[PDB]
Amino acid sequence: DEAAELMQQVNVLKLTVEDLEKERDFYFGKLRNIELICQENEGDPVLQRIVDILYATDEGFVIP
Amino acid sequence: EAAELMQQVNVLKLTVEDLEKERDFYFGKLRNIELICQENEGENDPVLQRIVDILYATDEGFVIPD
Amino acid sequence: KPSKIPTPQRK
Amino acid sequence: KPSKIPTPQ
Repeated sequence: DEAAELMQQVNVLKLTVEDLEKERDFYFGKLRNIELICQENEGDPVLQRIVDILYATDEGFVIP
Repeated sequence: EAAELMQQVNVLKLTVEDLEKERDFYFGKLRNIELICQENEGENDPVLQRIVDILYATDEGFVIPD
Repeated sequence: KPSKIPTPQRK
Repeated sequence: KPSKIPTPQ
């Protein structure tokens, strides 16, 4: 009853986690590829602003 | 019983929020890059053009917004 | 102006 | 060389 429907919610959440990681990997991947182009063309105010974008940090994030 | 599965729900729900946060962080970096690109579509640099290609590339289960 | 960055499709 | 894009944890 309740244990049936919590197992149901647990399952649903496991799918949401997978979907978000899929979404997140997609976006991180784009950012690496962009970082890649940038770390080939070191030496221009624009691409350095793009690198400034990539490297901006917020609470809960660390530059590796 | 209920307390055990609810423990899993509680933990999973916060994971979902950590992941949304993390996705919003990366997705915002790309929106900013895409602003910088749109904002220099007059300069005609193919290097920024290389970056727009990457921005707009799709994959499995990802579509152009319309 | 509107973003064209691929997002997840609906199910 | 490496990546320097911020990541969680």
